[PDB]
Amino acid sequence: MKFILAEKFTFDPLSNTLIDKEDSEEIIRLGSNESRILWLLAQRPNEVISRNDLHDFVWRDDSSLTQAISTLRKMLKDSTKSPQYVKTVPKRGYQLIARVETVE
Amino acid sequence: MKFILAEKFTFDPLSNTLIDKEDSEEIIRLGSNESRILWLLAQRPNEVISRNDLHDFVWREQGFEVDDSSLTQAISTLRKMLKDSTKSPQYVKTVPKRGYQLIARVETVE
Amino acid sequence: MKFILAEKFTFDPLSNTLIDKEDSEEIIRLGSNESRILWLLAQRPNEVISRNDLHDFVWREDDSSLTQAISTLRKMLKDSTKSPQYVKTVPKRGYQLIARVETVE
Amino acid sequence: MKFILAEKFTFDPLSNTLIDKEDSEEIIRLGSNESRILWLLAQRPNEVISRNDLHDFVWREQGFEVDDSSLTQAISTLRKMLKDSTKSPQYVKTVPKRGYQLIARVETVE
DNA sequence: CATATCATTTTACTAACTG
DNA sequence: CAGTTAGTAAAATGATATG
Ligand SMILES: [N+]
Ligand SMILES: [N+]
Repeated sequence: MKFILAEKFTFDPLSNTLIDKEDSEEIIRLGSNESRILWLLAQRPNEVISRNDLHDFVWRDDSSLTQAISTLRKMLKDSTKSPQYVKTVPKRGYQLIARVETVE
Repeated sequence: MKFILAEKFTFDPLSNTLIDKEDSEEIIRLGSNESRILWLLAQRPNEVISRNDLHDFVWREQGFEVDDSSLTQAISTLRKMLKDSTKSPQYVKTVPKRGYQLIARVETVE
Repeated sequence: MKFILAEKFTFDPLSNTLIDKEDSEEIIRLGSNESRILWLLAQRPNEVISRNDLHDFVWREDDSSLTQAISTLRKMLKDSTKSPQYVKTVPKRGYQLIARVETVE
Repeated sequence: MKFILAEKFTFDPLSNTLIDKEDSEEIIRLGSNESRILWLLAQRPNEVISRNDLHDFVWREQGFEVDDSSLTQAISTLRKMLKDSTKSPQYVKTVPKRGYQLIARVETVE
């Protein structure tokens, strides 16, 4: 499956890649951790996903989630101050607030 | 579920956001506490909701333990975000010994 | 002894009175508590005076009685709580008279 | 007495105030913690002052008990009030594991 | 006494630094 | 990068102000 995020990125969680519409010939290569976080977020779009859920989907020391979110925001060129993709929900987890569409 | 408050704010408790028709481009970012207070008030529009009911819905139901005064501080922050005058409220009225009351018009979208 | 506060008020702690130069014919009459608070602040100009000192100069050896008297005094001085010109609050330490203070006579 | 910092701010630690010569009418009001940090930094200008020294001067000597994190939060607020860039500081420099350092020019008035 | 606002402290999440 | 240290945002709480 692929996802369209905020009318901008095509995300393929199986190949761990992002493609920016504005730079269609450049493959953005996600680390496995960041790809799995974005996939779980996209599977439950606009839902707040607990740090526990995100954590358990990647690993079996909760600082690793925070760093993986920072890297993902960088690859998405998302602002921490003013997020357009991944929003932090203090004491609750993270929330994918971009428009999310599935293709194929 | 979305709410329209006083014919002015679009409230989304699932995103903790307020959009003011004056500046439809600027999102207003609500903290979870203020959003959950506004949500309970909007679910019971124009009813006086006890401090106890608000404390349980906002904090206890989330597994959070806080003193009573957290509600007062959060009400104060919420009024500031709504630019509601404490002396002459258009949105959130205090009823001493009884709680708080959303007196703005409330409509549900979905 | 009289004090001149911020080039504006003449303060007589002995008669518990304030006179505003902009309204020189009106006597502002202070309650004894507020007058003693102002007097002690004026005796230690621009010093932070502890809540304990202010309280003890007025009342017997609550606490909100000091807070209420400061509020009353700021109203008589037409002082802004948000932007003080006369009596400034020093959180966890007390209050501080920041107006220029002069003794006359 | 007072301090002139970086040829820009007049700092009075007895009044917890900053005056920016660019807006000589606008007093910048410092909290007591931020003012006591700046005061100790200015007493030892361009020296690296340990977190312990700062913690003792700002809180312990005043009779206040706080965690170490209070100093970091207070430094952050102080830099905001000075409009100091954390990435490229003009006023307060962090020296990891050693403390903080006032690198602005410091003069004593009177 | 109850509530409101401001300040301080602490916690939650984020970024920088060094073997 | 790994864990330690520091920075910023948010929450909780304490202090002071008002009704
Ligand atoms: N006492
Ligand atoms: N502080």
